[PDB]
Amino acid sequence: AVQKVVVHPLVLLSVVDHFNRIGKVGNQKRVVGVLLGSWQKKVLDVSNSFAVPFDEDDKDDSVWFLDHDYLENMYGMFKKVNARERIVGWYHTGPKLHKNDIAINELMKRYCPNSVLVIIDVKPKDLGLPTEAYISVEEVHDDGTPTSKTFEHVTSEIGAEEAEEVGVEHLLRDIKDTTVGTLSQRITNQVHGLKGLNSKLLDIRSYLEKVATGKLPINHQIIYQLQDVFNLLPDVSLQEFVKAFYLKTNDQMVVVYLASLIRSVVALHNLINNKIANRDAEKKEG
Amino acid sequence: CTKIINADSEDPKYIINVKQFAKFVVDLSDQVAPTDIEEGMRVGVDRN
Amino acid sequence: TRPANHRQLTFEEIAKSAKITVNEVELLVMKALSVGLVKGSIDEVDKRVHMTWVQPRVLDLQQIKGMKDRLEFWCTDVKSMEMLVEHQAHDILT
Amino acid sequence: AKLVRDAFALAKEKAPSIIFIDELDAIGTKRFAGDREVQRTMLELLNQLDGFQPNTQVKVIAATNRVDILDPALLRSGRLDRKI
Amino acid sequence: MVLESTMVCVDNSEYMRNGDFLPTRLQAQQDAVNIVCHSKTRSNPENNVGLITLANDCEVLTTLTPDTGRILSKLHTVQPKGKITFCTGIRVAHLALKHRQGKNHKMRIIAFVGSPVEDNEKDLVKLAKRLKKEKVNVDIINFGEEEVNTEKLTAFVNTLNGKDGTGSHLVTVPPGPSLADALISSPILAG
Amino acid sequence: EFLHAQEEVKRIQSIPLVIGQFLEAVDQNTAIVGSTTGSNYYVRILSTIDRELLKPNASVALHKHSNALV
Amino acid sequence: LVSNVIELLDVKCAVIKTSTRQTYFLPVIGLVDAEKLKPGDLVGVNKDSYLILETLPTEYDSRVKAME
Amino acid sequence: LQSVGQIVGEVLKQLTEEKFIVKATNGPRYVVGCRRQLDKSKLKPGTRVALDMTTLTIMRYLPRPLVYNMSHEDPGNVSYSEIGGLSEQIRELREVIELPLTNPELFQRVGIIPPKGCLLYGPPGTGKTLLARAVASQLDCNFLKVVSSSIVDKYIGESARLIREMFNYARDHQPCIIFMDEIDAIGG
Amino acid sequence: PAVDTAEQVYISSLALLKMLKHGRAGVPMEVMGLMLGEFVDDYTVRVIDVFAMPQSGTGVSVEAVDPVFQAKMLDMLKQTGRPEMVVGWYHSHPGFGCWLSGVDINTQQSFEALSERAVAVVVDPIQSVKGKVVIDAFRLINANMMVLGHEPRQTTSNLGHLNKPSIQALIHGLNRHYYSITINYRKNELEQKMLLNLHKKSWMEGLTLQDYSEHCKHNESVVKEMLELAKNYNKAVEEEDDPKRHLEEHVDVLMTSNIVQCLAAMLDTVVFK
Ligand SMILES: Nc1ncnc2c1ncn2[C@@H]1O[C@H](COP(=O)(O)OP(=O)(O)O)[C@@H](O)[C@H]1O
Ligand SMILES: [Zn+2]
Repeated sequence: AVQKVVVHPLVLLSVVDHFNRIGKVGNQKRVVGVLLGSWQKKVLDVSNSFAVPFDEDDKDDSVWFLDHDYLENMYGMFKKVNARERIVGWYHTGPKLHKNDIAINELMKRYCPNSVLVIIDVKPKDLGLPTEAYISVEEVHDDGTPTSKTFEHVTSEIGAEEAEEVGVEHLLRDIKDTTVGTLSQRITNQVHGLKGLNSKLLDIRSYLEKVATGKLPINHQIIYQLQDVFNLLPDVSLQEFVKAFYLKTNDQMVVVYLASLIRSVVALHNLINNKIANRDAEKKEG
Repeated sequence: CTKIINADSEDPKYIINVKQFAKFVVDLSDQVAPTDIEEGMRVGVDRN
Repeated sequence: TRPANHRQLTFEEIAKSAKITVNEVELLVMKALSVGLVKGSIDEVDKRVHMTWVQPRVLDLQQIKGMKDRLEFWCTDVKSMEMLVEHQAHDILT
Repeated sequence: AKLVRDAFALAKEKAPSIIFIDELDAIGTKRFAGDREVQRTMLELLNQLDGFQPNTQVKVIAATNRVDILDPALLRSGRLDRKI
Repeated sequence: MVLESTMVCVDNSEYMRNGDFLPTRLQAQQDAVNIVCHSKTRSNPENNVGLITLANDCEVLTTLTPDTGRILSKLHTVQPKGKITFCTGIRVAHLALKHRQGKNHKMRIIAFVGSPVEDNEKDLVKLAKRLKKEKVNVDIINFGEEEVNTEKLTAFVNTLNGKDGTGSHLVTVPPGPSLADALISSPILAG
Repeated sequence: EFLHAQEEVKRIQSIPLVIGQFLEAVDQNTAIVGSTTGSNYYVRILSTIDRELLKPNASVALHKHSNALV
Repeated sequence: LVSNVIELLDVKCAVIKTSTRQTYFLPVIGLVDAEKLKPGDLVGVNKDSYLILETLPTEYDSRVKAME
Repeated sequence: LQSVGQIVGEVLKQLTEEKFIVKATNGPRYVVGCRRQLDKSKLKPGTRVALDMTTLTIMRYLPRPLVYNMSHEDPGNVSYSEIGGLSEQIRELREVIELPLTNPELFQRVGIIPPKGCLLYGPPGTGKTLLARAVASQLDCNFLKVVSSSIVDKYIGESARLIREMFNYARDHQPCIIFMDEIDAIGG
Repeated sequence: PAVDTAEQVYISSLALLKMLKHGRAGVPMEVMGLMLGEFVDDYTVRVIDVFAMPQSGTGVSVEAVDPVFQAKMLDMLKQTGRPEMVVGWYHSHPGFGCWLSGVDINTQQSFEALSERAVAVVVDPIQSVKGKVVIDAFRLINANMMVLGHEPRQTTSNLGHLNKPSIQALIHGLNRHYYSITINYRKNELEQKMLLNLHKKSWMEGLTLQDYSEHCKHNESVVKEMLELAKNYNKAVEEEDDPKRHLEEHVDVLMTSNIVQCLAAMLDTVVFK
């Protein structure tokens, strides 16, 4: 297993360019490329990637072609340029994985036993996390269920290398928000958090509706981890919690009041100084 | 020229000592002949 | 079966349900907590066992329907507060 | 120190080598910023003396007009010991 | 001398695990691909050949490369423990052929049918009609245990090219001790 | 833009930095500092550093590229 | 750039003292064999990457050679 | 080939949880930061580290002539059998030294600081250091006989740096068991 | 005719990131690579993509432009669907500044031999410090035109807004041999947002609460500083007939911290019940 997959900005920019390059003329679904990177104790660092010519057929969901020799000699070239980059997975721009992806993941496993495929939804721009890292697992499913391939999910995040960091910061240079935050951006962060929580709850509710209506089978497991979500509610309005909450709210409110008083006194002093200055100028004019 | 390496008398290599800068393993330019550059004498080297 | 707000359990209900003496419920909940299926606490002056859960279970169609209704209520509350926050903080938002 | 090490290495390369160190008062002066470099040279020489031990064919003779100036660490036991 | 791309389709199903031909069908088919690719490439050194397997999968172990050595390389250690899926084999063969590097090479498909084909008649006839509409030539040759002179296969090759076409052959092999000499007399010399 | 400029000002005094010896103040936002490289440089001073901490002997940290006291 | 290997540590890695009187570390030793190396060896390394390119035979200074 | 060497540096002082002061072996000192996956506990004032040559970040730490080139004078394998005709002297050395080595707790039992100055005065060349090496090998304790350098204290050339070398080089780094050279110089 | 000062190079975001990453990776050694794209017109140089090439011992020079690697990568990228033509070459000058040396001059005329409008791009990786990308584009002017009373490039417009160049280029003879080309990075809206995804905080960060035991200590500290500042402000105002700015900054910090923490607390209390 893999604890994490940190994706550099270079690979997402490269997959964006690859999808734009292919779909500009070849209107097609997911475009497949290979993701290189460096390992760690357990966390993968995806650093560079390339595109492999791939074709697919919507019929039989198995008529596809991802080149073998192309992958091999792109890696030859990349290793010659930089030998630290190892094949660590592959990517496709399709928002959803296809029935076909199992074969491509096995083909990648032939090049890397712990191969992890990263879905990068280039077309949509949304709440966040445009990368989803998935790993193939194989087990008897413990609790006596028929076995299948399945793609276990591994968490992903977007990190950056110093050169990539300065590159991207200079690349934006027009919408980058202040890192200090300030009240407006903290409030917008809070609103964004509320929106994200609402979206996640809506997705979970849709999944639960699908399960209840029978359109999806009851997982019988992990669903009770969602039940664990339901149990973890803090249960506010408890007397001790209410008293502590009021105590800390007043502790913050007194500091807010002191700062507001400080600011008001400073503003009054500034206004007195300005009135004195303008009267001094008016009387000195004569 | 501190020493003549003489790997195979075809790619001989030459260890030189740049006063106090460093010491290096270089080859002669095509202008001069290997027999004209004996061990121990002082020679001019390009800066690159 | 507790309504998740009054999670505290009285002694008499345990004694009458498991048909065991009121001096054995204490040791029974102790054993359950020790095994790793309960993460609550035990009181004695009121003898109300505080309850918290880390041991989930299997669901059912009716239970799933009810709990997704609860989740719908939760998401409706979240949406209502988000709407209130964006409406009140429109100018500061930027 | 590099000169001392290279001279001792050249003595090693030839099997029957005799090193002759004349005027040991120069580098064998007792320690007390050229003193630092002189100490480096003398300690490299001392290490070279401490190097060979299996009655190797390399043997060293030191000549000096002054013994008071000479560092007593040079005499020692595993170093120049035959005070002729 | 004709520019063409050869997209061979070999078999490694379990039905190749009985000594009907030679020591076993594996080496028979290996030498068969050897000689057919030899004929194609000494006929024209500017051509290129590749191989797809068909046992329960369809791998592209060798793409369309002029150097026959890679095809000979991946023809080895084929480990015949699979099942033939002819419906997707020819489809993936054409889908790899459309990746042709040269735009002047002509179509040519060779598939190694050693196992009976479990395909709908309508499916194979529509595959042949699609090949007609895409102008792809396919030659099917049969080995081992097989319903001799398959009606489905003969209809497939008949409607592969009708009304005085080039005549993509449906070649059958005589059971027992027999090499591809019959497979090179008629099919290899003229397609 | 002012917040961005302050962020850049903070980014100026970022790792790595070169230790030197503050030789002598010359005027406001200007001084002479003896770097550990072995050379003395006439450099500028960021307004952020208080002018009272610059003792004629206290060590200072300078920008690697421009050698300016940061 | 000729240098003297001060020591070789495991983690297959070597510490290099260049003739420019500069001491660097090398996680990998380069194009020579670590087994065929020992402290005090003279090795020609790259001038920029400071990676050992070749091993060099023992060299004697001109004064040392004239010392004989 | 793609690898690039790293400068060797010494950590003078720990500035913050992420800032260090490191001086190159033959270069200036820079304020740098640790790479990431390193133990800041290992990065103490006095440790040898490997700065990256471009960002100067501490990539890794390294284990650490000099004046101590004449300090050591290890006892060797000299044992009791080599020394002859010092039975009473050997017993005196045991009764004086073995208790501080073997049983330091008896001094706490009685409640007194261990005896430090034991003078084995006598003609040189009679086996004084031989006796010391013999008892050292009996307890297998590292006998660090003083060879002045890195242990000179009274030598009036330097006052406190020599004190620092005396203390730190022995006892702290090397466990115990000391001696002194110029055996009659400072005693007189 | 003569080129125009209005000519500019359009570097895609991916191309710029690739060049900066390669320059940092090859440090301290100098790297080089081709610059795929299309000239499109006279006044534009669209650098769609750049791919690195293996490093050779000769450094950035013509012998390090191995045609086997270049040709294979070009035809095979065009096989993937990237049929661009070489428009120039990028190379790294760590700690040197954006300028062309003599060897770069030889490489640039070798590049102009097959493509007249080739561009030599210089990047300083170490100097490309956070918030500052030191990148420049050059094209050689032969001595024949500029000696013969001819301006190296006509300024048909006001696009010569390019500020006074770094004096390092002046010492290294910028205008004597290679006219610099003004730069203009081309950024799409998709790549802009999906580069924004780098530092974007997660939704759980907005609703999270700072450590309450830490918030109290921060409040104590800043309020005590405000007390010292109030003493200084009283002394300054009384002795009048910079405590004010420091006091205002401390007030801003305190108010934003406490207000944000309180509002997060209320949102969490309502949302999770
Ligand atoms: N009891 C003994 N048995 C064997 N050899 C001895 C004995 N005493 C002295 N020696 C010899 O005499 C020398 C003693 O020198 P030592 O007393 O250590 O001088 P110093 O104490 O001034 O260093 C040694 O070389 C040793 O071989
Ligand atoms: Zn250059």
